[PDB]
Amino acid sequence: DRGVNTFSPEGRLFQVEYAIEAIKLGSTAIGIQTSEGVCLAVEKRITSPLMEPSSIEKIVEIDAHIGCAMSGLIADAKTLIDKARVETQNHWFTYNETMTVESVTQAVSNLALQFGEEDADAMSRPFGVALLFGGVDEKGPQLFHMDPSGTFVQCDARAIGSASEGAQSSLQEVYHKSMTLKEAIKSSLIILKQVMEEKLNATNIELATVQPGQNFHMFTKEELEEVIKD
Amino acid sequence: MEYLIGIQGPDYVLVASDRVAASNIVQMKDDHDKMFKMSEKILLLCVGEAGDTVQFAEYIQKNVQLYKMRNGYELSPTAAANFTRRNLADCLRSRTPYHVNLLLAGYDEHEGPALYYMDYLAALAKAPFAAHGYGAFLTLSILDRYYTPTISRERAVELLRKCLEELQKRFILNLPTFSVRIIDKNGIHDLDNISF
Amino acid sequence: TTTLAFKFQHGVIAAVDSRASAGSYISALRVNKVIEINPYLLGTMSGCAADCQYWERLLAKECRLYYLRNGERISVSAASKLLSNMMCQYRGMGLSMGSMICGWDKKGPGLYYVDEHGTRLSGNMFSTGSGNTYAYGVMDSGYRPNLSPEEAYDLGRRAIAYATHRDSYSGGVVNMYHMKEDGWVKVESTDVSDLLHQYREAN
Amino acid sequence: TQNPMVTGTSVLGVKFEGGVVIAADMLGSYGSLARFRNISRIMRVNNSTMLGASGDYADFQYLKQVLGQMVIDEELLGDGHSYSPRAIHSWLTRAMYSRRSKMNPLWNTMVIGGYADGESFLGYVDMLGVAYEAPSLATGYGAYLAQPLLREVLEKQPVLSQTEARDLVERCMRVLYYRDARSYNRFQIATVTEKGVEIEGPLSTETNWDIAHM
Amino acid sequence: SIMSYNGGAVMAMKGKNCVAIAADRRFGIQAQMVTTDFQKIFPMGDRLYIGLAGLATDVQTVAQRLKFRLNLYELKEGRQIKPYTLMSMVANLLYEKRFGPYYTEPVIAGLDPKTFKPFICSLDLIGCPMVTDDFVVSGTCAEQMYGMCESLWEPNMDPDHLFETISQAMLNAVDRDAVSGMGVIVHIIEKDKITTRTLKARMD
Amino acid sequence: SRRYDSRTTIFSPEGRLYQVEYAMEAIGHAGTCLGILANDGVLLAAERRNIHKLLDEVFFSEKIYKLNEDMACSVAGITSDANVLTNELRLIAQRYLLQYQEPIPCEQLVTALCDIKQAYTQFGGKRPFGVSLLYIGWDKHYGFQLYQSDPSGNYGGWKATCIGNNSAAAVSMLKQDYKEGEMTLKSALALAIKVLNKTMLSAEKVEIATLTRENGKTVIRVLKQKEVEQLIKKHEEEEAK
Amino acid sequence: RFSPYVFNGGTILAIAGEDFAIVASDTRLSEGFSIHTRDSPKCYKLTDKTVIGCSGFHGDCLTLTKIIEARLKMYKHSNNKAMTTGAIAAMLSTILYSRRFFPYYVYNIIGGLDEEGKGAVYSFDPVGSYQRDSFKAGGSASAMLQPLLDNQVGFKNMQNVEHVPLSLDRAMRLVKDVFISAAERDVYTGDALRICIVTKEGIREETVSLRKD
Amino acid sequence: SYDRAITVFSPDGHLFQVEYAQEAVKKGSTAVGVRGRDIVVLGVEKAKLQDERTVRKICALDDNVCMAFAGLTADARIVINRARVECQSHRLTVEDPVTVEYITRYIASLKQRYTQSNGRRPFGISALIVGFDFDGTPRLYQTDPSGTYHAWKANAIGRGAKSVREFLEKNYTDEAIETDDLTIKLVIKALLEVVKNIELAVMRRDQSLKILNPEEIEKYVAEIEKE
Amino acid sequence: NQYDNDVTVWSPQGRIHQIEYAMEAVKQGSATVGLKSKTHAVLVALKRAQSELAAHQKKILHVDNHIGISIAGLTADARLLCNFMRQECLDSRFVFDRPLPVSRLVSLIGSKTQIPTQRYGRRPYGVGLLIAGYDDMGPHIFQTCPSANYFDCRAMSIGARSQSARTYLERHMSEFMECNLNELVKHGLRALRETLPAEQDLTTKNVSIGIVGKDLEFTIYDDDDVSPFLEGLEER
Ligand SMILES: *[B]([O])([O])[C]([C]C1=[C][C]=[C]C([C][C])=[C]1)[N]C(=O)[C]([C]C1=[C][C]=[C][C]=[C]1)[N]C(=O)C1=N[C]=[C]N=[C]1
Repeated sequence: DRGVNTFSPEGRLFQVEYAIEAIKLGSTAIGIQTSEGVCLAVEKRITSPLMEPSSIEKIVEIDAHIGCAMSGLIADAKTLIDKARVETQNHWFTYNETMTVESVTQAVSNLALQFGEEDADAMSRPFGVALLFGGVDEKGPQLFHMDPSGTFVQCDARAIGSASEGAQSSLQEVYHKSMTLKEAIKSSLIILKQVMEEKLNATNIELATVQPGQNFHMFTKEELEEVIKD
Repeated sequence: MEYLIGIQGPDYVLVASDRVAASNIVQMKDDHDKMFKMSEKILLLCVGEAGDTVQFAEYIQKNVQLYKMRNGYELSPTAAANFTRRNLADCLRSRTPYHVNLLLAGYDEHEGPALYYMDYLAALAKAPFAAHGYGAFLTLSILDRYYTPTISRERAVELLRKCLEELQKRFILNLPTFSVRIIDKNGIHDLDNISF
Repeated sequence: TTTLAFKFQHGVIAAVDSRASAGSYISALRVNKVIEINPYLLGTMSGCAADCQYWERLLAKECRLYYLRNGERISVSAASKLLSNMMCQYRGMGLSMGSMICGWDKKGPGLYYVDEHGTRLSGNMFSTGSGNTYAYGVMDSGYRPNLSPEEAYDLGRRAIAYATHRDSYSGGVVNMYHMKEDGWVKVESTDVSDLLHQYREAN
Repeated sequence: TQNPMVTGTSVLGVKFEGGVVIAADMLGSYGSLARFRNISRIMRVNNSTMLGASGDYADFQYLKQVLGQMVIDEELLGDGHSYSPRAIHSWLTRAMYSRRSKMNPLWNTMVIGGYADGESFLGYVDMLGVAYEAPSLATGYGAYLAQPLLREVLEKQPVLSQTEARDLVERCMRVLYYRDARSYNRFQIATVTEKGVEIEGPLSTETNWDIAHM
Repeated sequence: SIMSYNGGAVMAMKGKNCVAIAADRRFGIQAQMVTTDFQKIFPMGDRLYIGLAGLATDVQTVAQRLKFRLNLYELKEGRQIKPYTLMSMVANLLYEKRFGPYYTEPVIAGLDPKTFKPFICSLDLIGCPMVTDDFVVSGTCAEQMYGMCESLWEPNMDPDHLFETISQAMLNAVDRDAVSGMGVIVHIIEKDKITTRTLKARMD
Repeated sequence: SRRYDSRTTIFSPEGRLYQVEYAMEAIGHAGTCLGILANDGVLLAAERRNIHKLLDEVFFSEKIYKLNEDMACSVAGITSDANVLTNELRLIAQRYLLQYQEPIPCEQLVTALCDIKQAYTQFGGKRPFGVSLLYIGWDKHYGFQLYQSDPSGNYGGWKATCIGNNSAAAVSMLKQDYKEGEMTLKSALALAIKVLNKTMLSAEKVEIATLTRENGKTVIRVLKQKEVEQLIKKHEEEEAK
Repeated sequence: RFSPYVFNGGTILAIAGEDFAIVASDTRLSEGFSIHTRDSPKCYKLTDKTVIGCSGFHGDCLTLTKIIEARLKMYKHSNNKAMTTGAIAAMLSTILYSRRFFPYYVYNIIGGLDEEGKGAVYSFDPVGSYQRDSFKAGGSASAMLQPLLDNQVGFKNMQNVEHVPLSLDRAMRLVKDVFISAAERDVYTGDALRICIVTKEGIREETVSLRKD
Repeated sequence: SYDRAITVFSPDGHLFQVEYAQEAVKKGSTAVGVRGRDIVVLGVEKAKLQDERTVRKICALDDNVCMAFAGLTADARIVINRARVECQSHRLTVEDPVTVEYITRYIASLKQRYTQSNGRRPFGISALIVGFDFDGTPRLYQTDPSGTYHAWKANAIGRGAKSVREFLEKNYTDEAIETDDLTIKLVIKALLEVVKNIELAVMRRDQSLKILNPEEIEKYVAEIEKE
Repeated sequence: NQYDNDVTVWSPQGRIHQIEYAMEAVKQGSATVGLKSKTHAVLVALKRAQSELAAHQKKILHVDNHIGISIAGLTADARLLCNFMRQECLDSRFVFDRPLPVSRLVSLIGSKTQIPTQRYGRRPYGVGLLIAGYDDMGPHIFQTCPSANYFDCRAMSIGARSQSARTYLERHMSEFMECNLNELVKHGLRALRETLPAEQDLTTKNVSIGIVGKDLEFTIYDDDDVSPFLEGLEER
């Protein structure tokens, strides 16, 4: 055995390397940042008709102007989502204002290499999750990616999960910086339909759009049906 | 300042409490309930300092409820009175003592009706009848005079009315209405409020 | 201070005074003594100004955090119970705060009186502050559960107005809110001496 | 220290053209008793700064220990950086305020004199963390007797020579010896210039008692 | 005084081959009487009893915390406790609270496991053991009790003589104490039996 | 440090807790110990392993422990581990009594110790307690009761059960001769000896105890060697006939 | 018994205008009947659009000032932007209430620009209650200047009067005249008036003189 | 204190201690939960010398919510008791009875924490949490050693969960939901596919948790053979 | 084999393999260059993009008004070290009301990062920094590593292909002290571009600059703010 804080001969912590591999097992999710707002879409990956599709919440609201897409170990993500919601409200309390998308992404990111055995108070291992933070602030619509290494970057378009390689390839061929939010939603749905084993439907996937003056919105089944129609 | 009364019969316990929630010189509420059901056959009537009372009574309630969930059966009025005492007496020498004066009424399937008196100091006494507050000074002697251990519930209700009528005639505090309840083999029964 | 709130046929009326004082000096002629926690939940303030502002802003933060966690608004009973538990933790610390948690939830209109002692009362009529007795007198006299929204606005307006007249620690303006089924509406922010002068000139 | 034991009276200070001069009697009093008539109440902090202290002597000695070590600590590095008089004044303000906030004050009122980069420095710090800079300072009873004489001269002539400043301080010590019932005719004059800190002592001001024959 | 908030009195007396323990039955707060049947003497063994006067919460608390330690002791030891050893158990329990004590002054009355030698003692509120060969008193009427005991007590009293003596010393003492009374209970502890009696006492 | 760690609180590839399973093996090597519930009482019958001629026999028992006024227990496993657990059982029973001023109901005392045993399987990095217990008792809720708990912190109520050596054979033997609801302390004591005879018979090699209700008070009594001898010869006679 | 507080006096005042905010103070520092220094201005620059006036116990003034200074740097590092006037006000309330049981004996008046470029004034009590104001006075002569601000700047008690909003020139003249009256009647106010003007262009400082006694 | 990382990532991205905890769930007795309109039912499969009362796997958490489990029984007791405490601690803090989602989210959070904190191994249990909310809405949730949770129309956990899930997927119809006795019959029929070997309890909206007696169970078992 | 696992284990060669493995993190981060003149300290770094759609990661961060840094390695450890530096700087201005002398800050980093190299279950920092500062001793360029050792530098380069950049800094070393700001920054850009592939050049998207000196507080130039400096580059 070796410690959770052991470096590989290449300069990377073995536990962080393996946590990234866990994300390759999670549901595929896409985010697209547009001048008119950020779009978030995720496959639920339902395994039984008996399972309530509403009980799978892979797109969450952090605050009115920020949303989050997750992949990997769904239970590890629930802890970081709560840490993000608490953060925004402690900032609202102290400073009477909203946080930037980057500030929230950075706050969640600080908890990444906060794991260990000896000399600790007390996480044993990293979080096996990847997050996409899509929201709007004074800098306009912003979309951020974060992985178990605590590395966060700003993205025009990003895909995470099992079919990350393929979905990003498709995103690259269709993304333009001037693309409308209507075209952003369509591309994400077409790319999501392509990568999933099961057929796409209004009760099979989740879609959320954050636009200035409209706030964070989670698309209804009736809204998802109208989008899938086109 | 508040009023609690209990009269225990051969097979029941009758209890009453004022309905005033007061602050300073104003009567903020006329319909305030001071009894807390702990079990199906146990009531905790609690009087005292501003916050202390709801805080203490509800902590005991939730723990008596946790016992029911944990074990499948409820605490007896005796075990519930002694558990109330252990917590109050344990806070006595602590930074946060509770200024609560309470009465615990209840009916046990094996031991029958029981009425307990507890000091704010957490002295526990089993009494055939009891009263808390300044009103107890004007009514304990009425109860001494007419109370008998074979007192029927209909007769105890009449004896209770005489104690409450005495508070209207001589008590300087305006205690207009009172909550009335009987605990028996079939549980807690809400009776009509004694009003003036 | 003089805060008042009363349930009636058309919802809950909540009116506050606007005076802050330091001894006999008036530190602020107009201060907002109502925290708008959300479109359906308000809080009135009386007592120590810092305690009122900080503690009610802490309830608001916890209410907002509840909505993010559950996707539903907090109930009036949970928000009032939350505030009294905060007060309870600081028992004997010298906090001074009198508030009424007014709102509308799955169980209709809600009005609770919460105190620095941890008092938590549900009721259909309360009044807090150094001028509460004057407000109770006027309010009690003209209150009927079947009051028009405009008739209730006069009862709440006059109750605060007469309390600023007799209570030296009350004055400024009346800030009045009407709690309806689909949220509150700030009715008015009216100068109390202008009201008192209007009532004097009507004699 | 909630109750001081051996205390020092006024500490004087005035900046001149090219440095600062600070003065203090060498007395430690136990109430009215002149118990120690030959203790130094002035300290050379480093080459640019000097501190004089009023109030409790055991607390002054403690600060002299803490400061003295900080200087030694710095000098081991030898990195071309040293505490300016202003930095010692800033540290000492934080030190007094911190102890005051724990309800355990260091019972002192001090005067810090300095000379760094051609600039004269004179700063006051008391047991509560009240700090400020001034062209002249006088602690204790000196704020009532000596500060009016320092300010009177500095009103006529704001820039004083090292000699004028020195004679003004000797005139102030003579007044303090006559009027302060907790003073002694034994004192020190410390001066900080381009050359560095120079503490002189024991000094005494000549007294005139011809008014006895009036 | 804290000890006078509840009132009450407790007493123990030696006999030739028997021991007696008595207490009043009032439970009252200040000048108001609450109940007339408050228990102040608790069995600790077959022939061993402890009586507690003072603050009613601490009378109940000390008796309960003492019964906890006693039960554990008899389980580990496999024997009923000796009277002297119970005194040392109470002294240690009370002394643990030396700088914030329980407001109770115990009195112990029992018979040595040699099924004979009577034992009486008392402890102050901070657990100072005091064994006597005659009587021990504790209460708001300790001055009255000492007067009655000093005058009435005789050395080798028969159980019947012991009963009349401890009964008369309790009744006459608590009849001069405003906050003691409402009846008297007496236990006569012999090798063969325990006799418990409630006396016909004043009710004011 | 990581090198020397035994990893006592971790799952094996099939979802097994190996230290817990190895603790049970220890109990199989301990002396046979059986419990039988009856209508008029409940009993404990255990094999004595301290059976040497030069032993003093100072205590009233070897494996039987009084816990409460209404409860007793017997052990099978590491005796020093069993001393810890029985002492803790006595403290839990007194903490309940101090608080409620009523004796702890039987099942509650068993669950409380089982929560300590379970904690040794989930955290701390310590080995578990190598003991299984058989508890006998009386309470105002379920009357005469018989429990069993193993090193895992798992427990159960029984009408007859066995732990220790040849436990399996004794449970199959008790399964055949146990007449649910029609059992009395007299017939159950006959069954206790009948079982121990096959799973092992001097009164020096056996140790019996009974829990009964006399005058509204519980009576716990370890039977004398002569009493046990009379019970063994009453069975020795029936076996020959 | 040792008292951790002392009253060092001084007056602060702020006015919020259409496109400006003035924060002003005297330069006197005292204790008892003594003057510590005559050059102790109570204005502290926090950002290029936020100034603060602090008055009361000087030990607490110096400390709360260094804490505010440190917290802004911390916020800039964390958010890669300067704190707005509103965020500094909201934060100061939490810092002041962090000492609810051992207060900072400081009267604070923040003055600067809001996110629309308009004048913003936030006034506080030692324990952290605050509000946005059109104008406010604090410190030793607070009660002398506040009624005149209410009258001349708020137009109170004046019927048939044209409500002309104050200009920077007119407000500067009023600050200079109120500190002259404060220095005439309040023993703790004097020596000089330090005025901070906040506009889109930044901060300017002006120093007019007051009575030396 | 024992600060050893027990649950860590394996090179292929697995949390081996959680998968071993799932293997322990798979070995437990079969627990089935079917959500209806007016009643939510829970059923568990079942020695002759053992006391049935002391080995029940359906537990009342509060008055408005209850749960069933599969896996390590001693582990389950610790979770069931920590949930019972949290139900009352929630009534003390907001004076509002716990929603069936709240306590499920609570149990799930507790479970997740044991997969990410030092010195502890995960809980070797899965749970089926049923109950009616304050607005009378019927709920059925499911937790697992990893900490994940979801709602279900019907679900099964333990020894033979795959075959009972396959039966419930093909047999959960609106017709079976229609009668309250038809919802009860679905649970018994689903358990009969694996199995005095059934334990059955029902929670009808405002009424208490009713644990059906063996004769009452046999009343429904007789009609199953007839149909 | 066995001497790889923990930082407390010395190999039979008198080496600590965990420290050496942590240094491999620095060599794998993208190139950064720091250099100084008589009045200024410059940080020039290459920003990698994780895809065309993703942005170029922030390689240069603010520490105080007189100190700025450029990172190479574990970005989470770089944030940890940045906040320690920012805080140590805050403490010095709070206590002394003067900037923390740059060499003193660097000693605290060496003292702080050595602690986990000698404690079981602990690991070194997987971050290497280039520190740009200005104080009473003029401008400074410092280098810190996952081994708690630190260096006072005239110029320096850490990261992927940093050997190529080091060679340019050594050859042009003599010109740096008398350099003006435009020329000193251009020297930094040329060393940075030597690491870059033959097919790749500098860009107003992948270039990041940080400048601190005699009159300038630490300032970070990133995209169009970087353009004036790149407008002087002329070859290879
Ligand atoms: B009221 O008189 O109770 C009023 C309540 C108040 C004041 C300001 C702000 C709010 C909510 C944001 C509420 N309280 C005061 O006027 C108190 C004095 C008081 C207290 C109790 C009874 C009568 C009067 N004043 C202050 O707390 C205060 N005054 C000046 C500066 N800071 C605080």
